[PDB]
Order: sequence, then C-alpha cells, then structure tokens
Amino acid sequence: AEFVPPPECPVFEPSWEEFTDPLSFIGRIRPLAEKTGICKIRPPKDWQPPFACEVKSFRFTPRVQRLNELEAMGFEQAVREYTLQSFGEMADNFKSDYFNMPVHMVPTELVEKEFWRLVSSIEEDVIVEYGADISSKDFGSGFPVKDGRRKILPEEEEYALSGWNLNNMPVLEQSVLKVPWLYVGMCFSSFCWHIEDHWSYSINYLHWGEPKTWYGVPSHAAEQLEEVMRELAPELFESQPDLLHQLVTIMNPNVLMEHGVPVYRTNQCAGEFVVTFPRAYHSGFNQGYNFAEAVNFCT
Ligand SMILES: *CC(=O)Nc1cccc([C@@H](OCCN2CCCCC2)c2cc3nccc(C(=O)O)c3s2)c1
Ligand SMILES: [Mn+2]
Repeated sequence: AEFVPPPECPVFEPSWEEFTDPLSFIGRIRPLAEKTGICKIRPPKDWQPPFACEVKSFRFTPRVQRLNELEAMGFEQAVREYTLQSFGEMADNFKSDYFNMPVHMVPTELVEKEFWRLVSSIEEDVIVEYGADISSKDFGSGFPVKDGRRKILPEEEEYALSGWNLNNMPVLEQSVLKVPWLYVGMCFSSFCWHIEDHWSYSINYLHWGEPKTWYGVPSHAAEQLEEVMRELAPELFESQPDLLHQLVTIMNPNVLMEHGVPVYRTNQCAGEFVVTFPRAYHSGFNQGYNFAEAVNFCT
C-alpha cells in the first residue's frame, strides 16, 4: 500500500507589521501551532537575506545513511570529503539517475512515497549521505553576521541585524546561579523522530535548494508517540534511554497515525522557516540538494 500523506501543518504569511520580531509572532500563533507541533512561516516577499557562507573553503565529510538499516536486522565509512559544489553535483546526479528525470521535475509526493518504501524494503538497499551537524563556527553562518570575519554590504546589514537571523535568537535558558548548525542535504537524507534537549523550541531556515519535508506531532501526544515507538521498536532497543533510542527512531508516519498519534506534514521550500514547539516530536527528509540552518531557542 502506498504512503498516505499526513494533513498539512499550518502555514503563516505574516505582514511586515507582524514580522517585526519572531518571539512575539511565535507567541501569538501559539494557540494553533502548539496543537500541530510544527508550523511553517513564509517571510514577506521582499525579505531575501543573502547567502553569507564561505563557499570557497566550505568542505565537509557527510555521514552515510542506509535507509533500511533497521528493517535489515559491509561497512560504508564517512571517508568522502566534499565541497559544496562537489556534493551538489553528486546529489543532483544521484536523484536524476534514481528517478530517470531532471531533479526539478520529480514530484514531492513521489520522493516522499519512495522514501518510505525504501525505509521498509528488504530487497533494495539505498545509501545516501547527509552533511549534518556542521557548526556555523566552522565556515560561518548562512546569514550575514557583524563578526568582522566577512564583508557585509549596506543592503545586507538589515539581515545581519534582523530578529529572524538565527544568530540573533535568544538561546540562554533561565536558571539559578550555542550557535546555529548547518545541514547540507541530498535526496533521501533524513533525520529520525526526536525532541530537543530541555524540550526547547527550534527554528529552521532553508537558505536554498530543493524542499525539506517535515513531519510533526503536537506535544499533547508526546507520551502516546513514545509508547508506540517503544512497543514497535526492536526488543534489543526497547529499554534504551531516550537520548540513545532517538538514534534509531525511524518510523513511518502512517504507523503512528494508525496507533492514534496525530501527525502533520509540510514541504519547507527555500526561504521559509519551520518552527518546532516544546516537546513536539519531529522527523523529516530532504527532497534534494539543499542547505538549511537551525538553532534551539527559549522563550
Ligand atoms: C536516526 C538518525 O540517524 N537521526 C538523525 C540523523 C542525522 C542528524 C540528526 C540530528 O542531528 C543532531 C542535532 N544536533 C543539534 C542538537 C543537539 C544534537 C546534535 C538532527 C535533528 C534535526 N532537527 C530538525 C531538523 C533537522 C534537519 O534539517 O536535518 C535535524 S537533523 C538525527
Ligand atoms: Mn530537531
């Protein structure tokens, strides 16, 4: 049976007045978005920050991902070093060869349907690479920053100072007595179901490239998801602590939905934000070559 797409999560298109600061805006949409776990935010059309990464020196060794590693229960090691350009050439070549069509012509529903088929397939072993958890301290943030390590044009200063610049999000949690991370995706590269440390918010910006497909669960269903996950996880992993079990928490959203867990989806396109709410489980995969930046923040 083919994959059944979950219902779409909320998308907000704030006016320039509503777009003044993200913390106030997120607070206002909370009564709705908290009930879906994730939401998408489309900035005004004229809000277009420039890409400020040091592309000439951008080099990384992505992690290798075998889509059916869990159902299939011979080592592929992270030895291939890429540049942004060489990874993109590999990524586009992989996708165009896999689907036998230009990368921009593959429907998002088809990649989604094929991703979940491959995750459970025992006869077909598809292996991809993900440039995940690249620190913005290594080659700079995708957003312009007033660091002095790179030049900022006068038309770019407003983005260096914008509250929607992920480098300007509040990250200090209140108690008695962090930098954004970068993600260089390719088709089928993915992240498993998880929540954030300290049940923190997270905000995610797709700088460019093909969409990032998300799945989200509202926080009121967090314990229901955890029960389903442990009931259906392999018995060898069933008793592992949450922080370790999250390393293998691959699960088809339809399986969660069949067990009563509400799940929402979205395709995050270039230039759009995705916000995850406290204790909102989320997962996803990339439709193709793209570049994302993310940070956890607190209210
Ligand atoms: C099962 C599995 O392998 N899951 C997986 C794979 C790759 C990367 C990640 C995870 O990266 C760790 C997050 N990082 C920052 C926070 C502290 C721990 C280290 C990812 C988590 C998210 N969350 C939202 C979006 C994305 C994304 O766009 O890739 C990711 S990646 C988990
Ligand atoms: Mn996350």
